[PDB]
Amino acid sequence: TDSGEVETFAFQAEIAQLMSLIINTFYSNKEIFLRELISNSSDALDKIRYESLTDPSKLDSGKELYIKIIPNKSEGTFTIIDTGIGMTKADLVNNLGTIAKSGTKAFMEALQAGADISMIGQFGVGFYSCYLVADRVTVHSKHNDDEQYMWESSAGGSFTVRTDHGEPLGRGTKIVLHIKEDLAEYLEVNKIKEIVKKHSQFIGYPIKLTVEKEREKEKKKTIKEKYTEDEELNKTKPIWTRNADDITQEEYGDFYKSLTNDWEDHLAVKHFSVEGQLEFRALLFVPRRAPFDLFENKKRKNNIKLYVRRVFIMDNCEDLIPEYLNFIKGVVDSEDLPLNISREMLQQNKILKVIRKNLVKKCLELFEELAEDKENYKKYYEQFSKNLKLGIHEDAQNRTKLADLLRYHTSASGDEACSLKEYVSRMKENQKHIYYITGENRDQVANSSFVERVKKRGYEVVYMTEPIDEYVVQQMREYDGKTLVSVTKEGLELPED
Amino acid sequence: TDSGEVETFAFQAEIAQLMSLIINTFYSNKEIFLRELISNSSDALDKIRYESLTDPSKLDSGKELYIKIIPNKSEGTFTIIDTGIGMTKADLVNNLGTIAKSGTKAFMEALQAGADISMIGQFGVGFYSCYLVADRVTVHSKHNDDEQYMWESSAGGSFTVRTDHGEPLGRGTKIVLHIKEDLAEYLEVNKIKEIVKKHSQFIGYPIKLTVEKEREKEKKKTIKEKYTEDEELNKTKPIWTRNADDITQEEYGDFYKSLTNDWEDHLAVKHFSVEGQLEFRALLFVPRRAPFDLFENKKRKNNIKLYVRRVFIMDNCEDLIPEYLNFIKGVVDSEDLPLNISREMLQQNKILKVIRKNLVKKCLELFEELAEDKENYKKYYEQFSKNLKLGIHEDAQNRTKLADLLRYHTSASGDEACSLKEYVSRMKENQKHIYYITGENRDQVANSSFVERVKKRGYEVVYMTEPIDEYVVQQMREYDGKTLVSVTKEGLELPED
Ligand SMILES: Nc1ncnc2c1ncn2[C@@H]1O[C@H](COP(=O)(O)OP(=O)(O)OP(=O)(O)O)[C@@H](O)[C@H]1O
Ligand SMILES: Nc1ncnc2c1ncn2[C@@H]1O[C@H](COP(=O)(O)OP(=O)(O)OP(=O)(O)O)[C@@H](O)[C@H]1O
Ligand SMILES: [Mg+2]
Ligand SMILES: [Mg+2]
Repeated sequence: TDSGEVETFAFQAEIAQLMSLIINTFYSNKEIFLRELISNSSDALDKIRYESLTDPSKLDSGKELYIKIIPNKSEGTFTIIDTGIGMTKADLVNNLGTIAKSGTKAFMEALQAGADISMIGQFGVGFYSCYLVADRVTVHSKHNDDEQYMWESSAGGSFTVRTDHGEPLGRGTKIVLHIKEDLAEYLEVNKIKEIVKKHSQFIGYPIKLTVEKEREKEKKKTIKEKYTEDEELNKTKPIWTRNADDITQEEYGDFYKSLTNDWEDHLAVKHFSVEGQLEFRALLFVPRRAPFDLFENKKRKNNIKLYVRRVFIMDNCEDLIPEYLNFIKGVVDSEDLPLNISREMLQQNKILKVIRKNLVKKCLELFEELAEDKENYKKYYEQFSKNLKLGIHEDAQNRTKLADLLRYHTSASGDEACSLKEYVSRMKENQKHIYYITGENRDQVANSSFVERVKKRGYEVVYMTEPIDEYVVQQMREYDGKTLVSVTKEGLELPED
Repeated sequence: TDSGEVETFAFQAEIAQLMSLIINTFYSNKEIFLRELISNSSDALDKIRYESLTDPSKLDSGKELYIKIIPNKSEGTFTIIDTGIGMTKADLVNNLGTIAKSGTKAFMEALQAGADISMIGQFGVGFYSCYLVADRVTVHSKHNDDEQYMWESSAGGSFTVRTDHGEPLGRGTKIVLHIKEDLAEYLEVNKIKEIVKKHSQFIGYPIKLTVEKEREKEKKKTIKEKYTEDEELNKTKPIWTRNADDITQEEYGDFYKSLTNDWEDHLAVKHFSVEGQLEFRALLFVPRRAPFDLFENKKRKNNIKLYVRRVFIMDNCEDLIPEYLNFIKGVVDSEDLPLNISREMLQQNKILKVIRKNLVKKCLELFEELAEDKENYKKYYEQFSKNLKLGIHEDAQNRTKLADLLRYHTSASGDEACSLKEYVSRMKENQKHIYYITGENRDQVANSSFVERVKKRGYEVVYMTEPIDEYVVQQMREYDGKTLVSVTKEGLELPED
């Protein structure tokens, strides 16, 4: 025989190193624990909502659904308040006290038909990002079924649970974090506000931020802090989920204002969706003014923001759009892109290319859609005439539509530009090829002898100065079945009757 | 307190979901699988080299140390054989059969006196990255003291091992793969060569991509190919690990031609090294000509590459160098950066900023070196004058240190370049003004007669290469206590002694 003895062994994971690996290696910034906590709190809230819509018996005690963020400056304790499904004994024993395990996955195993709910917690190791900002963790939990219970662990290798005997919650869970002394600056209200606004702006619930009212016992000026900022910043309701049919202008104009900090509305809207293998909506808006980052060539563009399940992920627009279309500002909202471990970067680049093709087709069709208004189209040309020419220089698929998009200054139209098809409209039978010229200004070449021969009869010539167009004439070799003729392609042209 | 009784349970880790996460979530692309195997082979080679250094009597089992790669399109298998330290049964089960447990860390901590040896690998997850494309893995190994075994797994949460009776390897390990039938393009020779060239270029051990066939011998009917040769595999030794004095001009030229694609030599070189709390080595190059894609600056900033422990990581320069250093080419090789689990991104950035400032200072030091050679300095300035004024507008911190480093073709300098630094030798006692004219490029506005009064003094009007000089003179308002003057500024003032 060759190999008679056979032995088998199961895979084991050395624990002690593993939580260290999870804490200090996976996540780029320490600005991420709050997002994870808000995510699984929202998951529990959606669990409550779904199990309550079918049966109101489950929804007892507090009907209102909300999330409270409580930073305690005096003690450094970070308190999180949610009113979700809560925990049980087995829940805290298994679903949180063991790595590589998530409750949502086991929840889908019971709901296998018509699950019209959007959860975010699939991976199962996103809870431990809290150890990045704290030394010890405290979880207050109370199910609608079982009692109140304590989760406590800080040593990394052991945990403690005990039956609660303190204030009762009745419904929901409460998260308490012992923030680290060195990184105590996270307790600043402004920092928390900015992190919430950036990473989880549209979670979809009331984020009240009802921080504890710091009691300060005593014509006289009144006190200024009746309550902390329970405004509609963390409570911003707009999720843009409404269908496009009933959508009006001003509300999405203010939506664009909020997205890009702009004071004015946008220029055009392309609200649509693509289904099948890659299901997603999208909101593309045309910025009104040119981008001033021309000097800063390789600034990381934030024009398009990618949202996965109503959660901001990445703003790297460079791999998401062709560079000749790197000025459109808007939002893409997919729902099935497979995210990596950090929920920060994508994995499938061919999916990105498919989205690229769909987006460019739709937005170039939009370019056609806005072409019917002369004033807005001349504004668009004057503002971003370069990008179409860059595409015509170095894009191959849609050169025809881009060529149709261009307009050009001519003779009989004055200083108003005209499309290449306009000259075809006034084309004469005896001429078999389009005449054009290269010149810095219209009038200087108008008197030039290179077209003075044909000026006696009053023909029309394309006037062309911007150097991209100096180099693009090779790119389009024939439009509408007629080759281009210049005073340099063949010299002084001689059109004869 | 004595209110709620406490109970403690040990931590647990779920196995199957953990490896599903490892396989499908960590690494962005599937090509990385080869790099981890190459790194582990280099690890084994370094281990056996150190064992030889402390005791050379035990290398009788094998003398040459190399990495041998044997692809096979016919069987769809991948083979990597190396002659490093090897495995043992306990090491087998407790390192390959254990997640996140690295024997490299154990060996590295076991010995401390020999800090010279540089080791790569501290996490215990890279070896399982080979499951990205391989449906089955079989590993052969034998120690200098242990017998021959194999380790076979199929990612099914179970593995088996037994004794060996096949081909007796003298020393080292052996990797056998069976890749997916739809990924056979990664068995192609050219693709493997490209990947090896990009990633593991400077490992420092022979990699012999060789598959040799016997050829029959006989009229002009048929002729086939013989074998696969090392496509410049490990023929480029690490330059930075060698002292600067021992590297001469042709070595730098060849290295620059290899790193880039340009047929030309380097315009200038600057090699330096920094030690202490932050230890790294760097190499800098300046091209002999302006970039061919200077007009097409849309290409992302990948000019400077980074290699921690002789492995490429990333060429994103938005955090490594300021953008007005666009044309610099080179490689930075550190030793102690905190790599994440993907080994593509870095978390802490203060090190990045200090490296940036050190590199800026070193680049300015190289700048000074070229200033002595007037002709080469003039050539480089007329080649790359734009980024200087760009940085002058941006870098307020280095504005003064760059202020004295510009030659200038001026009104009375002609083709010869006169510098404001050389000018200070020829100020009169009353002169407190600097004469120039800004614009997009050389223009006829310079022939204005606003400096007729100063024309008796023969003071010199400077030409400005690019429009940012309009903002540059808005950034530098006064040089070493001397004011400014021009047609654009005031036309003509009347300061006199
Ligand atoms: N209201 C809640 N707040 C926080 N955690 C909760 C809440 N309700 C349930 N949980 C627990 O959160 C833990 C969830 O997920 P884990 O952190 O395990 O998954 P993730 O996909 O890695 O991250 P996350 O779910 O946090 O987005 C689950 O095991 C679930 O039991
Ligand atoms: N080809 C090999 N040569 C030598 N040791 C090896 C080899 N393959 C695996 N090992 C050993 O088994 C353990 C496996 O490593 P893994 O590849 O699991 O982590 P690493 O090699 O330690 O680090 P990383 O993979 O993160 O770079 C390693 O730490 C190394 O000690
Ligand atoms: Mg979770
Ligand atoms: Mg390794």
